[PDB]
Amino acid sequence: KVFGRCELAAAMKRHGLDNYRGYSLGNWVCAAKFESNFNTQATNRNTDGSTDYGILQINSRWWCNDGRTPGSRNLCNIPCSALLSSDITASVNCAKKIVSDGNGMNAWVAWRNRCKGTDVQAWIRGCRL
Ligand SMILES: [Br-]
Ligand SMILES: [Br-]
Ligand SMILES: [Br-]
Ligand SMILES: [Br-]
Ligand SMILES: [Br-]
Ligand SMILES: [Br-]
Ligand SMILES: [Br-]
Ligand code: NA
Repeated sequence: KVFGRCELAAAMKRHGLDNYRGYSLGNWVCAAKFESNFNTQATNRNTDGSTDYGILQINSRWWCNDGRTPGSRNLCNIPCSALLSSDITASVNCAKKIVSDGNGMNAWVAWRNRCKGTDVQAWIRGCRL
């Protein structure tokens, strides 16, 4: 599923992502834009053999099991395919664990390079919330 901008903002707010660990909703919407272009089915392989899955591009090196990343962990206790669903609950719950692990949203390289320090409230402007 490819979400609309304000549709995804509403969905993230309903799952408690707004201001989670101090990050305002626009930070999450911006990160989803540059990680996946709002597409729940996005996948990308990394150089080390792991793969990033879903709207927030969660990495199988640490967070989910895809059957093909030797040596990795599964800290969210989930099959990576669950991160590709039209329903974002699994991605949101896993993102809450990731952003709590010490480095905040710098865990998402696209957020650091394209959202951090910018006018992220622009990403929820006009939305009915
Ligand atoms: Br957009
Ligand atoms: Br594996
Ligand atoms: Br394969
Ligand atoms: Br594990
Ligand atoms: Br949803
Ligand atoms: Br932080
Ligand atoms: Br915001
Ligand atoms: Na894994």
